[PDB]
Amino acid sequence: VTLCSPTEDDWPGMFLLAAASFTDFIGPESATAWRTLVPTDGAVVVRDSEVVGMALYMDLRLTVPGEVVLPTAGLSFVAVAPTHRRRGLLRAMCAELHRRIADSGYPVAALHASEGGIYGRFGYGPATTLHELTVDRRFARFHADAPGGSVRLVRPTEHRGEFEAIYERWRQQVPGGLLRPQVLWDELLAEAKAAPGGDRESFALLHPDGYALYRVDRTDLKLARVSELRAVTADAHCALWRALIGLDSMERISIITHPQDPLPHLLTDTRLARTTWRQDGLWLRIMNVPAALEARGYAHEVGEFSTVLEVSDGGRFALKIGDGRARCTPTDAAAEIEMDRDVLGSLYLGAHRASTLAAANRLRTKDSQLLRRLDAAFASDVPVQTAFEF
Amino acid sequence: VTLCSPTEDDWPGMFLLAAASFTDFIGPESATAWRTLVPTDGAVVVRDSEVVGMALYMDLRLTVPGEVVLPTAGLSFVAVAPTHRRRGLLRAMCAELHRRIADSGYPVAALHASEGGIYGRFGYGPATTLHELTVDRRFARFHADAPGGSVRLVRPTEHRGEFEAIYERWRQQVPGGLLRPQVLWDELLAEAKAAPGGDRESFALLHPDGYALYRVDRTDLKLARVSELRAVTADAHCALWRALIGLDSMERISIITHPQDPLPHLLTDTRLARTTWRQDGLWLRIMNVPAALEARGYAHEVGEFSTVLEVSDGGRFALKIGDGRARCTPTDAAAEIEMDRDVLGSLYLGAHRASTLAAANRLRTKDSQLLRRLDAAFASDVPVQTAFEF
Amino acid sequence: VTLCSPTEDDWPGMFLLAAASFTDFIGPESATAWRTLVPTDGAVVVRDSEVVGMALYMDLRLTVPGEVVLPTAGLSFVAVAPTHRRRGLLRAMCAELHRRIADSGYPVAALHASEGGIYGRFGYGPATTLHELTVDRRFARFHADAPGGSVRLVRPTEHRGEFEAIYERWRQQVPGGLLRPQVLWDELLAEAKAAPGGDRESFALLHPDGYALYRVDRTDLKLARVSELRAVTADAHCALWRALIGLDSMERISIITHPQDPLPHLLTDTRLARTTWRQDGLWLRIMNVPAALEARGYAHEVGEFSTVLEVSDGGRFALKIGDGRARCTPTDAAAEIEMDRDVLGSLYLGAHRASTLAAANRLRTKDSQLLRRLDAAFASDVPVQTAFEF
Amino acid sequence: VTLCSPTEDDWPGMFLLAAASFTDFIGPESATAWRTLVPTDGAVVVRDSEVVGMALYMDLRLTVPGEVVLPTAGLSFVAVAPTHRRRGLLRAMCAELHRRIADSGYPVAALHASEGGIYGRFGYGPATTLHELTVDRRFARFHADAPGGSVRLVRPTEHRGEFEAIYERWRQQVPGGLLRPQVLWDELLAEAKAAPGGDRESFALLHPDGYALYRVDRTDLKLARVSELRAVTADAHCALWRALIGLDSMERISIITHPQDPLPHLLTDTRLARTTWRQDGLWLRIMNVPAALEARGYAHEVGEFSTVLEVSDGGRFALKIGDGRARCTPTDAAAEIEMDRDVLGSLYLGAHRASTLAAANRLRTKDSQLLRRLDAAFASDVPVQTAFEF
Ligand SMILES: CCN(CC)CCC[C@@H](C)Nc1ccnc2cc(Cl)ccc12
Ligand SMILES: CCN(CC)CCC[C@@H](C)Nc1ccnc2cc(Cl)ccc12
Ligand SMILES: CCN(CC)CCC[C@@H](C)Nc1ccnc2cc(Cl)ccc12
Ligand SMILES: CCN(CC)CCC[C@@H](C)Nc1ccnc2cc(Cl)ccc12
Repeated sequence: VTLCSPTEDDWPGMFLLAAASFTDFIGPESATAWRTLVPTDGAVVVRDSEVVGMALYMDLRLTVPGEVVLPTAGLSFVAVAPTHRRRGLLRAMCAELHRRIADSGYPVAALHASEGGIYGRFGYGPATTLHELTVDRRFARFHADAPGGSVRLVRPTEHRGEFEAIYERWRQQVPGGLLRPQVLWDELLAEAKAAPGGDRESFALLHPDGYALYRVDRTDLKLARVSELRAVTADAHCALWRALIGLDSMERISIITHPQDPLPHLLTDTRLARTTWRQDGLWLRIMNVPAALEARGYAHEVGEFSTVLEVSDGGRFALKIGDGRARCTPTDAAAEIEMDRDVLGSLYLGAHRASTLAAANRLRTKDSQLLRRLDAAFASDVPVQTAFEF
Repeated sequence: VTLCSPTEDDWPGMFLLAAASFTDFIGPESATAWRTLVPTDGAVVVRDSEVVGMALYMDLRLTVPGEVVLPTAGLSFVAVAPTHRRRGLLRAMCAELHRRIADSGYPVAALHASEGGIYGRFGYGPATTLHELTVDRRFARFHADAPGGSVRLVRPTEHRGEFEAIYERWRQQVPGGLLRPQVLWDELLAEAKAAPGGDRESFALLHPDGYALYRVDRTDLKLARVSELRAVTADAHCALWRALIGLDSMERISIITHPQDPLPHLLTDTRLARTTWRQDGLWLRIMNVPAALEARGYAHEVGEFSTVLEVSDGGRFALKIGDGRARCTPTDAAAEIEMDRDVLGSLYLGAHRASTLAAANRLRTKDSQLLRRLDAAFASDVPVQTAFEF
Repeated sequence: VTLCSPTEDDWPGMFLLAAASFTDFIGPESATAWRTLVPTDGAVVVRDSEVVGMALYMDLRLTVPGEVVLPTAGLSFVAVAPTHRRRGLLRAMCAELHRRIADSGYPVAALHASEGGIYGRFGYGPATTLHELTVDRRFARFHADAPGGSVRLVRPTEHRGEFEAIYERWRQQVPGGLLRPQVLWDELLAEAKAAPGGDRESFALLHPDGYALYRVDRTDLKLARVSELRAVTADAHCALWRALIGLDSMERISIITHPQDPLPHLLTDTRLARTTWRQDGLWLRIMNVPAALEARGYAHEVGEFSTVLEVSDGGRFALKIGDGRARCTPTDAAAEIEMDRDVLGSLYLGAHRASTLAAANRLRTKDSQLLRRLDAAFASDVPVQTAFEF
Repeated sequence: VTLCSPTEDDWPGMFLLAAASFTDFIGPESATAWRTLVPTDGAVVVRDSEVVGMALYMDLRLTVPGEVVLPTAGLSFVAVAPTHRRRGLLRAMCAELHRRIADSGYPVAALHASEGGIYGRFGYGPATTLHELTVDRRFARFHADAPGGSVRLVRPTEHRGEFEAIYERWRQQVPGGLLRPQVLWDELLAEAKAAPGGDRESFALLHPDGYALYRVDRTDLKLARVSELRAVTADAHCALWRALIGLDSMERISIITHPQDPLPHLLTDTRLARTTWRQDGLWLRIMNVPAALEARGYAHEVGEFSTVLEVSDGGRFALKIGDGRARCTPTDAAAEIEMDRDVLGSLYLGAHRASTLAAANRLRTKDSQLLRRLDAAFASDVPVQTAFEF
């Protein structure tokens, strides 16, 4: 049992483990676009001879509060063979990639978790919240205050340029935003066409400042699933939902969105936009505590304050926050706040309140005023959204 | 079609309309406890002769941010006969009760809505959020950080005094908290016993600083439903959930809680606490804008600011917020913020952000800095919860 | 945390823990009949003051192969409070009752398990198999060979004497048979009547040599559930099933029976008797290995053989089996067969083959001929059935 | 309406009737491999001109107790047109094939039945039992006694040689085992690949002494279906199940196995391996009573005995069984045992006990000692399994 960077000769064994581990994984052609994002030395394999474990990271760009874009190591393609469970393979692979990621100078790593109980112990905290809304569009009426009482129905492949430009504006202005490389647009637009005994055709609704990609469900022919709605203005968001609610042959429109989606408030009956599912989205491991805390912007409303933050096995820092900026310097002064690394990841994009984590003892301080100040400072003006799964 | 305060001779016709309108309504004995809370002139009936419409309010005490307790008119028992729809009965009954409530000096009215599209147009905004969590307790393990790694299993009727004292502490410290009168404790403890072909027996878990009332579901014998968990400390909340997760004969524990319930963070897998349902809880109509805005406490973190707020048909006010206090005085100066009355009710307990309502055009300003300041100021340190339905 | 025999003052706390632990437990009146079977010193309670754990045994008579009746300690009413999990309460209660049971001279203990993963580690093996058959009686035709091509439809309470006499003959001739005391007949016949919003009335089919007790399902009005069919002859079994298949208003007849129920072979289509559920029934802990192995009869077909059997922490014995009898004497000679105590319980009534347990390594020998001889000898001529849950 | 051996010109009409009769039947390419197993004169067709009935047999090799391999006529492709029901076509086709099978010298015929009420009257008895186990693998823990606390994840098409060799060892040592010809391995490995809008890819787990072929369900993405597990040793069976329980992305693993599968005993909770389905597997018609009874081996444990067996319209025989061998000679001496031919088929591989068939009057004797001796003698040391459907 050795742990190495894979050679081109390892990739067939990796694709077998992938096919057997990931139901969404069609075959090698799938991985081609994503592999362009994996740097030299971005991958590890465990050999027993055959591949019994693998893991890699991709080079991503993640938007954080203050419209700051961080280089981000996106962990993916993580699998242990069913023959080799409880042998410490995941721990050994995560330790090696984290060493490489930290040495390469990434301030943060990120992943999407297949289960919620695995990645906490390696320092990852859930940092965005997926919120599925299902609208019974047969009853949906727009409120007198709703704007637009400008959208075209189009084939996605015919308007690639406009989708790319709208998404680029959205990903730079929204925390959780990720740069989407041309190879991932190629993939996305390939999935837009109908598959024999698979998905139905995707259509687009296109506004100058937003787009919605949607397709009728395979089996439930009265359900339209919105795969992605990117709106740069409130006017575009409202205009796009007026068009979706105009899908008169549908009973129901579902979307995976974020907890602060204003959709319900656009309707005379807010209860029509039902939360049908909630789950952790992006997970974040802070690799360098001071680089990460200094990089993000903070709420201007909270006045200047100083404290001492200890991350369990991640350092102790003098943290001063004022005028929307943090300074985070080494100290041996007594800790006023303590938390595990994963908790910091959960606070970092504003998706979870320090007060909530404190009430579960995840965050530890003896100062309730300091807790209120942390809550306010780490809050994000622009609500955190989830870009695309990787 | 006349609209009057009911005489004792009207109540049999009101109980018939009630039985036909409310599936939860067993008979006159139900209403007895609640009727002790209805003041003289708290009720209206429409006669065609028989009762075709009714509505009333109860005298309540509602906790708002800053631990301030407001006298509150609780609208309830609202029904129009199925013979008399689209005759303006609800509008006429709500106009009359609102006149009486305002003249009596109540700063706020509140209700629980049977549908989400009715009460907005009469000035009520959804002000609390019901959040059902279902835990698959067979997988639930507590996180190493969770406290208490002190609770007794008891019969509710044998510990009335301790439940009453715990709830009284909780309702004074939590926004959304409602005073519970002795007659409603009588009702609650009567519903605790098993019913022939109805609910199963309720049990209690009792801690010095919290209690949980729960009962196995009628038909799903592997589901325990927590009807009410009131915890005054984080230690009590955690200790009570350790005991609920100890119900080894159950697969699932469900509770109707609030969006900031720390339960998920107590577990090694946060995904185990699944959101299975979300809905508006308490609705709030601000009756007197200046009395209500001056009564509640505000976030100390936001520095002093002044603006001019117009409520559509509710006045225009110079609003100055600093040191956690508001002053709200008449002005004819130009409005910087405009919103309908219902929107103010939705902001008032901190359950909805001004920014979210602004993005749906419900709240209207041309100043993004003022929006951030309103969001921060109206936010509640202690998360808003829902007391009990009325 | 003390462990004691309960006084009459402990029983209210035991009934609270019972109500909270067992959904089938109506109240103290339930336990009255069963409590007549609990000997002095048959019960233990753990006090923290309130009852946080309890367990007891009843005096039973269990039929084993060879029509031999053993005094049997029936463990029941076992519960640990949800407040007191992972404190070793079950282990401490089982250790104390086992000490008392062994000292009192019981050769075997027995229980029905609420979960399949608990009792193995205390030496209990599953010893009978519950097998639910559902017949689509609309297609059921009897085979030309089936007997009876003599039964009365009766009210159970009017023929108590005849049911008692038939059951007494059946329980003495069938391994798994249990003596049913008059107080359990009182209970059974009380459950025969309809309950408001509960079970429907039970009817009986009565033959001189068998009876079937059945009732239409609460909600599925086309399903008849046979709660108990006791047939002393093949003619009675066939005659009773002809009558059940005559329930022309039903679609389906279900029964919880044993794997060798001949019902399917009575039909022209054996597939009509569908196995819809299977589960462990009675569990058996052999308390005294030599007393138990010498008491039961063995297959006459297998010729005399001798071996040395070791039970893990239960002794090593020279075991000689011939002419349907075993002699089982102390030895320090080398073990030819080894197994944990629970495995012996699983073999004891003939429900599980030594060969099957050997293939999972539960039973360990290096002699395949000895395995075939054990399989044959422990096999039961009369198939093992399950009497009634306790 | 004539009954003939088909010419090559009949096969298009046979493929039409096949397509209309068998949902599993894709087209002529399906039948190609199976047709290599049909001897000259192995097929009959009824013509009205078009094909309204067909039936054929394949040359098979079936393993019976004692590791004896019998030439076996496998009936298959049996269909009557929906236009021609109740015209005696099936009876006429079965009479003709049985004449040919008996004259060709086959001692037994076998089939898989589409319904359970058809083939009894033509002398076929159900001889193996299909037993579906579904494991909730999220709770599955191996017992301390389980072996292996050696398997590779592989693509089936890349290890054909090893699967062929393992299966050949398994089919010779297991009653119910069938020789699998190269053309059926070609078919099997063709079905291993994914189909557009059909089955997902199959994977293999490969041990030196066993293999498991499995694939994720089409629609239930948390269910893995084991299509075939062939283990020549207990160590291989346990090692393969450790790997299947390592499919961490699955909730449930299902397999169609046999009633004596030791899997449940490998787990700390035997109840986790739930029986979700049971059905007759292989059916057997004894064509030559003396050839069949003399060919199979018998239990060595039962001492020498002699009896006289009558098969209804199948002869009367002096049957002497001792030292694991039978001698079966013509007699006119009085019958001590009588049964229809189908009953003998059901006894022949040890899947059904003589005592069980006797209790339904299918087997008739006045000697209970003779019944015990038949039960013991016909029992199979190695439990009967089902090879592959034909
Ligand atoms: C956990 C399930 N998986 C892994 C295949 C899908 C995750 C989401 C999708 C868009 N990501 C992917 C889909 C397909 N191939 C890929 C190859 C690499 Cl290297 C990385 C990510 C990939
Ligand atoms: C909309 C459905 N309803 C009205 C009966 C139940 C609402 C919640 C319950 C606890 N409230 C009530 C239940 C029963 N009776 C009552 C009598 C009056 Cl005056 C007021 C409230 C009541
Ligand atoms: C595990 C679920 N339980 C325990 C109450 C029911 C088991 C089957 C039933 C017939 N047994 C019982 C039912 C009711 N009360 C009883 C009191 C005693 Cl001491 C013992 C057994 C009892
Ligand atoms: C009753 C349903 N059927 C008959 C097609 C499928 C039975 C099982 C499968 C593996 N057997 C078969 C599948 C496909 N074609 C075949 C052609 C012949 Cl001659 C015999 C058997 C065949």
